Amino acid sequence: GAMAPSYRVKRMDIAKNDEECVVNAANPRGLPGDGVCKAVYKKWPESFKNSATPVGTAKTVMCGTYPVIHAVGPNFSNYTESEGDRELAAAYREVAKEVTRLGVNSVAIPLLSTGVYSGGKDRLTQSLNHLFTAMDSTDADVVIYCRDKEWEKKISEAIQMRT
Ligand SMILES: Cc1ccc(N)nc1
Repeated sequence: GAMAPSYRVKRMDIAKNDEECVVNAANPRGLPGDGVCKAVYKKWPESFKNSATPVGTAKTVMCGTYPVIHAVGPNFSNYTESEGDRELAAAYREVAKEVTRLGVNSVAIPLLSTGVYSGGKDRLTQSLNHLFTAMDSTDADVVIYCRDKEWEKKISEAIQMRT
């Protein structure tokens, strides 16, 4: 575990992370994809061997000794708000199980279902609150990665609010 488990947020490419493992915002088929998934495929292509997994689950594949946790959030274009909310919560619970099993002291994590799976809605708060519900009982240092300057400020505010 980390000495004093924390949450942080950085605005940069998660492929440049300084953590002991990474969470990919994966598709269910283990395809290279777009956004985070494309950056992760470029950086860790070996981790896409047999990475296909259903919605609401996470599957870890090693790139050398570096763990890539493929977490499949729902595409809100296809799911109802209710069913999508349940699957998005479940994906993060499976990430917390993997992070714990791996025994890492730190993890880099994107906000699942906030980009091309958002069904064109702002899901910062919904996705971040499911991340906290899952990760709060873990003792890894969590570093959240985002692209957008306004999102960085809002995520930083949400973290600071609860400290
Ligand atoms: C949110 C986001 C988008 C791309 C990337 N490489 N990391 C994080």
